[PDB]
Amino acid sequence: ISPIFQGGSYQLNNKSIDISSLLLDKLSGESQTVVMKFKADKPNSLQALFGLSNSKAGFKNNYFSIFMRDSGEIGVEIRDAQKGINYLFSRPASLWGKHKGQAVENTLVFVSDSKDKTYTMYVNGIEVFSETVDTFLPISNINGIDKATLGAVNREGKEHYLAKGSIDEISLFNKAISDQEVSTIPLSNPFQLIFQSGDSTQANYFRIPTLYTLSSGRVLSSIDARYGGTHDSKSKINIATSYSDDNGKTWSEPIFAMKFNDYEEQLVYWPRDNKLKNSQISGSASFIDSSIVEDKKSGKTILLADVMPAGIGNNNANKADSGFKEINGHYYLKLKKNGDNDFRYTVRENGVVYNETTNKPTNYTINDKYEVLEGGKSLTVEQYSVDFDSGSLRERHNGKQVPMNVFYKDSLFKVTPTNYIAMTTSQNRGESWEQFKLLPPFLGEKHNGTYLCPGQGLALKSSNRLIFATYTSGELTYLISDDSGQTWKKSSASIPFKNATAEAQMVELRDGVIRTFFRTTTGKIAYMTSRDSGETWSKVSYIDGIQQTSYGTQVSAIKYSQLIDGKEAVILSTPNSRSGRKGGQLVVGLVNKEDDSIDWKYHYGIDLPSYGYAYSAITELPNHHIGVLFEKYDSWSRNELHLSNVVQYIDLEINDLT
Ligand SMILES: O=S(=O)(O)[C@]1(CNC2CCCCC2)C[C@@H](O)[C@@H](O)C1
Ligand SMILES: O=S(=O)(O)CCNCc1cccc(Cl)c1
Repeated sequence: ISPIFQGGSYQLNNKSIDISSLLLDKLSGESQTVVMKFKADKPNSLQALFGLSNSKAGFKNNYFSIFMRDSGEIGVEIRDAQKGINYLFSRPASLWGKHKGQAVENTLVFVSDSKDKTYTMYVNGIEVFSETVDTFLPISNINGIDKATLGAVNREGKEHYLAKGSIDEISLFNKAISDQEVSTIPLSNPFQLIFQSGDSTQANYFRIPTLYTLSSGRVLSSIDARYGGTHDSKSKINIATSYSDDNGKTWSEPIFAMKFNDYEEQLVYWPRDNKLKNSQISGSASFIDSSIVEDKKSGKTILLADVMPAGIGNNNANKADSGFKEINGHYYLKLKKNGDNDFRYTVRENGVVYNETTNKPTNYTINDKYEVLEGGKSLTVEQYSVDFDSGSLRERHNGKQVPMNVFYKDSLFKVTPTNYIAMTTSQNRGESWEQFKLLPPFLGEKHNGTYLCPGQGLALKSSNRLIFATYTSGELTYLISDDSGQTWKKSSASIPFKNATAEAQMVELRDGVIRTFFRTTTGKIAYMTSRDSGETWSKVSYIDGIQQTSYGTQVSAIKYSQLIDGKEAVILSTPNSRSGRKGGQLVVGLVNKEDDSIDWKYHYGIDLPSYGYAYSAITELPNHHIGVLFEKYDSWSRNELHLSNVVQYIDLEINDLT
């Protein structure tokens, strides 16, 4: 259908524009579609882009508006006092502000559909909310509407919610256009999606992006595919990967690097209301926090992630137990059988389930996939699905049998409810992944395992050494391999923190010299240095010029291949803010060859200081551009839980940063 109204190049400079006579008499019927292309790179705290209102004395609460906040939140109000209706629908972190220093043209599509009684909002090709109501209010059936306004709402003759920005284009339709029609609307997005709702993972949520550039020129990415909202474990979460063979322009359909099957992979719209938003899938095993490295010697790609048995996150994870029993310098995975109060079993060589009380092997073995066999026959359990049909979260059996796994709730043999690290490998650069194996414990039998630092591991340039950073209370624990990940040793480096989430990433400044940047609890990013290829580590220093919150955020970091202003350069990705996870920056640092100190010279603002930016991944693409895959929202805020399609990818060039 053709628009009933179309207009453009409106400048909103804290003064509303009246389009009443152009628009009001064109509106008819009960369904409408608003299509608006708009910029706001210096928005006011709260502003209305578009308004329909009764502007008369005593009808201040009779209006329709599309508003935004300087946080990047978008929403609408639909209000009619006589009908007793005050609808308010919105979603945080829905907008872009600036990209490469230039105001982004956001494409907004709002559908008001009387037949389905549903209001639906899209921004930049992403559905950010879809709300169905009992009593529908057509946007132009509001009692006494007499104004159509851009850049404010006229209430009782005065300008409310004054906007600063521009509307390059606005169209209205006397129809609710289909989802199909919406998808044909052209966009000017500054970003791409690698992982997204409805893709092959069937996760509606994603967190913890990684990026790594392989020797073939393929760029590889991993991520938490999170099913039970954006919650950290306990939940259901898989690790998914995707790769690009054209310098990030296009990405493959995701596959899983690590997955469990005890719960269905379901795309669920997780509740965002204050009563139900902390609902959490509580009986599923999960993975969380992945990291990637490539091994020159073998050519293999290697991916680690934390593993959690059913119902377990770092919160309720059994500290003081590694989940392994030591017997003669050998570590064996412990198991507890259905009905026993203690762990009477261990998994010995050839997965033979061994009975520690009577020292006899049993007829049970554990296969490669940590699945349980009896006399060679595969045991099964019934899969669970989740739903909110009853009004609260329900987890229930769904009729499907899946292989019985020792990380499962319904398993006859269960591992220790604590956190593990798993490793998997790919021989085809991320086209398929092997079944994972658990790493051994590194800090002793009666210590729980360390926590993987998400992002990249480090492959030293001049050797076969592979390093993955992990953290635990009081130290960074570097995992080191010189044989393609077949065996690992620890290098402990104490840090001045108890119970920090010391997420650490490394760069090799020069042969043998590793600088590690890490999250702390001080509001500053810390670093330490090894001149030892990771054998030994310096004391801890802190970076000036960048602020974090008290709780901190993951920082990603690379050593750039080309010189900048004649110097070797390091690039940091982090939010820069003492208030929240926002104000995303790439910070370019030039190395001083004399002492390996770093002058943080250029700060590139990814988007507005007020717009969200949390965990991030950065890599130098083969063409020397920079790829950034990041959480474009505040992943700490309890107001921004369970948002879809907020982990986004951008391409930058060095000149943009400087
Ligand atoms: O130097 S590596 O550590 O092997 C690595 C890639 N270097 C190429 C060099 C050639 C240009 C693209 C990047 C940097 C890490 O951030 C990973 O992306 C892997
Ligand atoms: O700073 S955040 O809260 O956004 C994310 C911190 N995740 C830490 C963690 C690691 C492994 C398992 C679990 Cl359950 C939690």
